[PDB]
Amino acid sequence: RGLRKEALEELMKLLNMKDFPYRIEGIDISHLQGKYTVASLVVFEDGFPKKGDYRRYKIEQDHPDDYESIRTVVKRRYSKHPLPNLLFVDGGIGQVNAAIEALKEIGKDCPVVGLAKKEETVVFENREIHLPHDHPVLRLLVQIRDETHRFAVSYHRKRREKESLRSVLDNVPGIGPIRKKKLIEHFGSLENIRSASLEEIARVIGSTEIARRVLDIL
Ligand SMILES: [Mn+2]
Ligand SMILES: [Mn+2]
Repeated sequence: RGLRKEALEELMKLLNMKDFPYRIEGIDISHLQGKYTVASLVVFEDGFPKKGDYRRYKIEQDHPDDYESIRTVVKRRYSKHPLPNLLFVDGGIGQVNAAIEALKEIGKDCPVVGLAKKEETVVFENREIHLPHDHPVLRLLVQIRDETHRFAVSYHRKRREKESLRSVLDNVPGIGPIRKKKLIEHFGSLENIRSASLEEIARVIGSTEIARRVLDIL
């Protein structure tokens, strides 16, 4: 279910865009403490996700610095790729102006729009725009935000699924680390292990007795 053409036209009007927002690129900045910030970039082409074109950028740093992270990704990405019709940033006035300053710095020009993180406030050209809750343009920006969040969050469902599975396996009395790891590597997640027969789980670890305790905990 895409961004409605009518709402895209209303966005164009709200932002005083010359061109229709045919290509919209959206950025989320998320930080892993003591490791790096991951920027996730989504792409909409006439209101539908263009999943092949989705990208991430990593900024190595122990502590977050979201405005610097945005500045870095704008510069890295748009020194190689063409500008879209519109850039969306998951954040407020600070994150938007960071994107704009970075674009100036590389001699490029593209409209940038944000939605403030807490409220559903639209941010554009150093101003907040407070639309009514049901306003079509707000609903459209929330959709972009929801997809940008979904893609950001997928950066490790795998390692999170495995951690979640382990968390549950830790409640199985007397399984021990080696068999625990065997189950995690074979199944990968709770969804998979919960789909499995007693006989499969028992084959993975070499013990039906323990496999029964696994099923008990699930
Ligand atoms: Mn169309
Ligand atoms: Mn988010």
